[PDB]
Amino acid sequence: SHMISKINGKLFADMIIQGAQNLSNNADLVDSLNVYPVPDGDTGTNMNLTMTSGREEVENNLSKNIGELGKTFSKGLLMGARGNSGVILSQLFRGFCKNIESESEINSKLLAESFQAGVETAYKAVMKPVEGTILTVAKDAAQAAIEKANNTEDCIELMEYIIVKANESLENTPNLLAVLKEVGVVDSGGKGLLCVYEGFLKALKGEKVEAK
Ligand SMILES: Nc1ncnc2c1ncn2[C@@H]1O[C@H](COP(=O)(O)OP(=O)(O)O)[C@@H](O)[C@H]1O
Ligand SMILES: [Mg+2]
Ligand SMILES: [Mg+2]
Repeated sequence: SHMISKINGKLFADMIIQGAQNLSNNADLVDSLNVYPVPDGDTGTNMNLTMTSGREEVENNLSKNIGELGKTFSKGLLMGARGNSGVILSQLFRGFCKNIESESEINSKLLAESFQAGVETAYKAVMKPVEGTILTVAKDAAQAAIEKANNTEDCIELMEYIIVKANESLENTPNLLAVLKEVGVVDSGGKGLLCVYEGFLKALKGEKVEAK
């Protein structure tokens, strides 16, 4: 009754919009977690402003064609990327959207492959990648996506599993990055990414994030 076998451009737009709203609602929390590389209190603000730049382009130029919608989202992120986290987020989504540029809709396997493509783009963009960060969480989420999509057609079930595994990775970040364990926090960039992913899931279920 509620399975998602294909994601068109409007469903992707909904994922973007609900992910952006969920991040906005949690931006102050994500800011306060920020300790790496400097505790300058801005991860949530940076990611929120970057995501908002993408969301605004999407809201003004919707399409049934997921590839075209992805081009619109990607351009918005890339012209408004703020801070280390916003730049990395924009590169994750640049690679994700490039992977689907020629599609009108995608299935669960192409969704998983697009997460992986985003990870590859983001790691290549960062000259000195550090583990325990948004890169680690994205990498572990994408590996989970590939494994699960191999026998899961339903994108809701797939995204639920991605979130379980992304949360496990996020909770493991202090075991990779010393300052996180010393201060007693998880990685702020990774937390912001989880906020986006949890909005993706709401949209796949046809639900909306309540605006704080
Ligand atoms: N070298 C790096 N490798 C991977 N992720 C990084 C790196 N540097 C920063 N990050 C990510 O960026 C987050 C901090 O984002 P942000 O506060 O926007 O950065 P800044 O304020 O230093 O520009 C970190 O929690 C981490 O997820
Ligand atoms: Mg900063
Ligand atoms: Mg910061």
